[PDB]
Amino acid sequence: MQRGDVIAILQQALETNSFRLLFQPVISLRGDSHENYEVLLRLLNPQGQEVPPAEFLHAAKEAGLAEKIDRWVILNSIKLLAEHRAKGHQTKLFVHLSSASLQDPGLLPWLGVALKAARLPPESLVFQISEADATSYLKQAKQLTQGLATLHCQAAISQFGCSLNPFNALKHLTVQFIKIDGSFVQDLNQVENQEILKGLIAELHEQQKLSIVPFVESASVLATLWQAGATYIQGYYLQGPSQAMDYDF
Amino acid sequence: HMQRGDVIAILQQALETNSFRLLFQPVISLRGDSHENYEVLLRLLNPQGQEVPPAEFLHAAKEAGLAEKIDRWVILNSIKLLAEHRAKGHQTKLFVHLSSASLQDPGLLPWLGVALKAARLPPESLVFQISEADATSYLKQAKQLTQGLATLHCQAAISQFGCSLNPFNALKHLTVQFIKIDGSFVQDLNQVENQEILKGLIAELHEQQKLSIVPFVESASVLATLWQAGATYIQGYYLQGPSQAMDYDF
Ligand SMILES: [Mg+2]
Ligand SMILES: [Mg+2]
Ligand SMILES: [Mg+2]
Ligand code: NA
Ligand code: NA
Repeated sequence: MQRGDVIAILQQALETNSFRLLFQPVISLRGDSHENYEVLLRLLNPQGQEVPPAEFLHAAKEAGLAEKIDRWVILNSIKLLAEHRAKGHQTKLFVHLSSASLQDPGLLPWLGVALKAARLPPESLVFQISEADATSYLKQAKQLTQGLATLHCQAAISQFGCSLNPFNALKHLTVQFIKIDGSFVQDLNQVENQEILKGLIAELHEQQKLSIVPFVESASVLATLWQAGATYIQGYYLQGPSQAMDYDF
Repeated sequence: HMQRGDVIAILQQALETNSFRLLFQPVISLRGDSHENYEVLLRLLNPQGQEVPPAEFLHAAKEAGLAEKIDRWVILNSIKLLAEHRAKGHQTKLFVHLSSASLQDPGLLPWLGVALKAARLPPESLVFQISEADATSYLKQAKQLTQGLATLHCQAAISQFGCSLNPFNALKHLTVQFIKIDGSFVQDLNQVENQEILKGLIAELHEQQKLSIVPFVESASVLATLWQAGATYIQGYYLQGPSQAMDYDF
């Protein structure tokens, strides 16, 4: 019961609408009152056991289902936002887009329709694409990001800073948030890493981006990142992924 | 609380109370190999019994200078489990991850010899798995570590292989028997092009005398493609996901 054909389990989670959505809050250090949450996707097998994320994420690609799962995630997110601005909550969701989605001319038209249906507050959704993907497909990244702006969505680049000249890719994109890569967060006891981190963050602030620094695993890491100038932070010390959007912002 | 905490503090205490959990994911032979082979994976529960996401505690470890201590905990507990799983007809081999902090520590190798001296394991019971990026950043220490492992009758693997500028260059200077191909090569295998690249890569690994391991077998169609390509070993949830027990039927 810790095995299965993940490609078939995915084909059917889709058909029973049975993925599980999790939410990991993004914490504002500089006065953002939104309830920002990153959306994460989980999958259970028929026997109710969780399939390792790396495995079903790789399955989804092996099956050519990435884009179709993105649409399920987007529609269910749109749903939840509609149901959450129901109360006072200023919820904002960070939703991942696969490379397959990025390369797809059809995403934008499709999205415009769904958003119209839902009638959500503007700037309710942020689409997050990896640095590697934006860099592979700069032209499509450029097209997609301008498009989102017309729809009153925002964009984020994640795993930022690992490429040789990472700020170049940002030249023609419309992106408000930049989530720095996890590697920058390691061993900040070494003054040199504090400086690398600090200059990355300052360079981002200089290009007028909002920095998001992940993997805050204790209060000292949090304090260090606050001093370094981080706009937002995320990590288990604040809250790990949860099935509910119940974080006290 | 239920789903938050200071993971650095949790790690420091987990180390002291031995309350990490080891899981095992079978590495499965297509070329007969006698062994039960398992990859060792580390899990962590918070004090309230809820699982801390591995990426979060692996980062916490690096943030607190605890990576090598965690590796040593895993090694000792892996040695322990092997000696016990020997209590049966199980010719088990374990793949154990080494962090870049361990790879860099010249203290590692003599410490390893003491750990092994005490446990009386069959030779070639442990394979130490280093990522390509780590091996490539620290090639001198990887050369030294891997020659040393052979002296200790251990083996070595490079994982996420095939992503660096010239992947086969690093291999010239290391003592490594297993090569675990990066998952990037296992995508879109639907496409004949990607099948041929993978097939070629595996063939080249064979030429260079390495045993290839291909991860992310997520269905029969993927297994089917990999079979054809002559992979020495495979791994994935379609065969068996990580489990708390070494009870796969090889
Ligand atoms: Mg299938
Ligand atoms: Mg996250
Ligand atoms: Mg594994
Ligand atoms: Na945008
Ligand atoms: Na700082």
